[PDB]
Amino acid sequence: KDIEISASESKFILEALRQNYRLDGRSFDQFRDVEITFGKEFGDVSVKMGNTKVHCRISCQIAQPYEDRPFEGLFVISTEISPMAGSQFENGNITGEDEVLCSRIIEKSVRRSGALDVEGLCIVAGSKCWAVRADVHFLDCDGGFIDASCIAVMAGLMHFKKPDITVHGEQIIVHPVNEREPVPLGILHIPICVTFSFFNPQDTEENIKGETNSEISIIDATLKEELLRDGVLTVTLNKNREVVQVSKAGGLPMDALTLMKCCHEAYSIIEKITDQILQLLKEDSEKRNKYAAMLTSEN
Amino acid sequence: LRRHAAPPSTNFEILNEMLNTRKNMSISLESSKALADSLDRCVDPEDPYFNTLVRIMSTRCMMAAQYFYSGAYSYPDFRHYGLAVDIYTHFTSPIRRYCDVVAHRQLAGAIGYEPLSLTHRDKNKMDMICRNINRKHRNAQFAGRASIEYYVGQVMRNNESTETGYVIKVFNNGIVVLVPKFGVEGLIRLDNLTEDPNSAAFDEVEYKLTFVPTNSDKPRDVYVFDKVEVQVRSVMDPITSKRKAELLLK
Repeated sequence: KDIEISASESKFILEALRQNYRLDGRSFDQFRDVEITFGKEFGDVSVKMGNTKVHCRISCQIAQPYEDRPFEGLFVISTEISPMAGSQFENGNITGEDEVLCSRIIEKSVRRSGALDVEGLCIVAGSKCWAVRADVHFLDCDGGFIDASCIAVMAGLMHFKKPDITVHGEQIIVHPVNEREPVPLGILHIPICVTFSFFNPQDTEENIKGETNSEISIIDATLKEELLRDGVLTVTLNKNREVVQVSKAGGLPMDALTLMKCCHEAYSIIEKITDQILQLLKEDSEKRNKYAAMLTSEN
Repeated sequence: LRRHAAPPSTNFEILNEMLNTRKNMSISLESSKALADSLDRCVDPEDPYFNTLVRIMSTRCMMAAQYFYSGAYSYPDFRHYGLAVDIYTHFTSPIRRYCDVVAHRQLAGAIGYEPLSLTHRDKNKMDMICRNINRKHRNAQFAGRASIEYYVGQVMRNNESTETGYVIKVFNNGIVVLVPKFGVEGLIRLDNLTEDPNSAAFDEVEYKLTFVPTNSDKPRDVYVFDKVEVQVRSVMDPITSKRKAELLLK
């Protein structure tokens, strides 16, 4: 199912960019306000960027590690799309170009990067371990799925707490949360994705052989801006001033110095976002403790 | 960071055994404060140094403090028993300790002065740094104590003097006395301890060693923690070439 875009809409949105205008009123370098809401259970997190709505759920269960890695636990990230985010998405389409890319960006940002301490997921070596699962649910699409998911996964992992397990011999003793408190996960670093969208205001000839560069780049594009772009760049960083991953899979040829500028611009955003996540986690912890005190008092 | 493990009960069971038997006292081991209070009241009125002797002896049964990185252990394991603090680190001596240097770089990144180097954010590299400085720390104190041992051994090289000694170990092959004046422990073998080694008896229950002195003929019972007069003397062993301090009690 296709999204029909008129010539008028194509010309208007592009011309607006030539006049430093974007429809939502943002700034070319302006990232959308990210809202993070935690549910009752640990690992339940809802991320909202403008109209974009994503929900992540962290879960874990006792499992056996692979033969190759007897000291490491299991960790998987699911990002199956559904027609709920729009009829443009086919139900279960996990092989489409954009889907596989998004799936690979998140994987290289969280899994491959070792954001989660999988070594601390091991209960007994080569026998029993924890299997952490991150399920991302794309509720409403207005662009920026990759950035929304990376925040949803990370906020969830940092908010999630696994039940205490004591092990004797073969036997496993899964302590319920009420009897003893659950244990948080180990996070080595906090990866954040920032996606750039590129627009060629002129023709291909002036992009390939043109002297002065004039390609437009905006941060965190909406759906309309996303459907009219000529190239995409997703750069992942952390507060430690290091690039976790960069992916410009083809698209509009872009100047190297411009791509470097984007990486430095993204670093200022990931700093604000990371601190934001941490603060919302503290307040959530203070909220749960204050209610625990008001529950014990009256009790 | 730097942690200090709580001492096992097995380490103090032998000390409390000698205390409850001879001096009729005990160390609580229930908590660090309990261990401190019971160690504090462990004092003999006839000899003020008795309390010091117990302290320097209960120090030998403490677990070795070690450096580590916060990702290697959980928060309750950050506990430092000897200081009773939830968390602790070395930071005040960069010049003579490399651990402080690491702490300095981490604090600089903590306040935002300068980004922390990648080498101090790698769990693998941090494990190598900790295991190294832990080994270098042990080698430092041992070399330091050995330096004291040599120079003190050279002071008593050609000198004999009746000093004050304290029995710290009682065995059937002899006794071990400590001289606080020189800070040197000595071993008195049964052959050089008394005459007629077949007449001497060792009671493990009371840690008592009864024997008849070479210059006497009266059965003397030597218990533990006793303040005894000891003649000091140094002699290099012709096999080990180590300056040992041969002690003869009186």
